[PDB]
Amino acid sequence: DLEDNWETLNDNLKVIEKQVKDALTKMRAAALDAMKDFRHGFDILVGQIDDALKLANEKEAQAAAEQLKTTRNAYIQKYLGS
Amino acid sequence: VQLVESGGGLVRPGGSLRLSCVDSERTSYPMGWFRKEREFVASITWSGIDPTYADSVADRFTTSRDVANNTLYLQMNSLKHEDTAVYYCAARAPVDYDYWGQGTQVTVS
Amino acid sequence: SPAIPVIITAVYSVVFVVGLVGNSLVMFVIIRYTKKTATNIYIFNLALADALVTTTMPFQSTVYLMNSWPFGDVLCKIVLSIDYYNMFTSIFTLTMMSVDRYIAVCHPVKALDFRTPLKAKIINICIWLLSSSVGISAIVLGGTKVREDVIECSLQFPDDDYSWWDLFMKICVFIFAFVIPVLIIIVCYTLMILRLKSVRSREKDRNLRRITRLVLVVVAVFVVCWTPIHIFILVEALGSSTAALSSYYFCIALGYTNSCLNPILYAFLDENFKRCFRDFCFP
Ligand SMILES: CN(C(=O)/C=C/c1ccoc1)[C@@H]1CC[C@@]2(O)[C@H]3Cc4ccc(O)c5c4[C@@]2(CCN3CC2CC2)[C@H]1O5
Repeated sequence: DLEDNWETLNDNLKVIEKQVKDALTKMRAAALDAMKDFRHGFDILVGQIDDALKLANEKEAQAAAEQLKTTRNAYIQKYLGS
Repeated sequence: VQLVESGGGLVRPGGSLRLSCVDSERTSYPMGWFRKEREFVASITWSGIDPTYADSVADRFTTSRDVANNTLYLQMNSLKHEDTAVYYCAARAPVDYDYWGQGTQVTVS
Repeated sequence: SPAIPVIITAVYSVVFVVGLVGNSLVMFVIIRYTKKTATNIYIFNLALADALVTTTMPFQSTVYLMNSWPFGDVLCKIVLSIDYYNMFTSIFTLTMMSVDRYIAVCHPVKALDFRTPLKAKIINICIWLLSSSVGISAIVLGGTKVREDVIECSLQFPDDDYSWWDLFMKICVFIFAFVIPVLIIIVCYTLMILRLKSVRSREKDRNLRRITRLVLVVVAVFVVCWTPIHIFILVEALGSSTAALSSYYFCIALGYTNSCLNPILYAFLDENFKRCFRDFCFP
């Protein structure tokens, strides 16, 4: 899936930047398609993605999305080693 | 001023003899030796590390300079009639060799 | 960012040629132009020797990027023979120039025999035979062991019965290849220049500063070239990733540098050579 599955996150982030559950469900499911920092760097994001799912069920999920991109950037910097 | 060329003298063919020009008056530092026209045998640096050998017979002679005693040596080994000539040390300016010793003639036959 | 593999293989690439070109060029200048003076025998053999160490740079560079040894056992034995053997030959020939210049200043009439070509050549044959012992050991003792997934080439040692013979031979090499050579050369120079100051115009003061200048460079070269690797590879034998394996290969190159920097120091700074080489290449 290469960077295309990655593009699912960052594209759906921009959509989330604008029921946002559809993007998050398409985002959290895309995460499952992703050396210790790498496997951890995806588990953290799923949890923060999971954190945002609850905030959608009840707008205020934008804060978690902001804390979610910086996490995505954290595994970008780790991926920069290759 | 005056350089006292030691050594010299006759010898048999295939033999050896060490020549030692010195300036104990420490006026000049003998740094090179000179031997048809004037011949130029090897010389050495002031502090005596690197010598500039003589190409003619570099398989027969070695030179060394005692820096502390202000003395230059050279001992020819297994020389032939070709090496027979007058030999004089050449000094250097204290601070184009400027002072030239009287010289001695090694005579082999 | 695979820059780190790129920077290092560059260093191995820059260092490879400067050593290979110089040592080849220095040898081929000596063999043709100035066929000999004692210093000529030393520079040539040092060049010839520390040319062959730079031959071992591809094989050592391969394993860095590749993180394995695709050349097999027999090619690991000879490379281990070549690299060990002509490390010692270059360090010993580099050290034997050290006592040669010392002997001239301090024992000047003893230089009358030491500086003869035969004496140099005699000293310059023995020195390879001494290194040959290390060459012979690295052949038999050299082999390839699988790390786990990754084949590795090194000096193969029995690891049974609390055997630390790897740490011993790394102790043994470190003192034979670095310490007593450093102490010889650090002594012969530091003692040669004391006679110089003892000689008692400003030809002393100018030349003292000039030879002190020249002296410090070689020991500065030799120290910084081999001190960081020798420290590193001993610690890897008592204890202790990705970035560390790069720092280690950086330090390997530094040792390789001494063999590439040597012709510049011991030929291009020698006027009895620099005068000759100039003509061949500045006609
Ligand atoms: C752990 N180690 C190895 O495992 C051997 C690996 C090789 C070599 C060719 O292919 C694989 C070491 C790596 C570094 C090095 O090579 C390095 C200096 C040195 C000093 C003391 C040692 O005790 C020792 C080494 C070796 C051989 C000699 N060099 C000298 C060239 C100029 C820089 C080798 O041993």
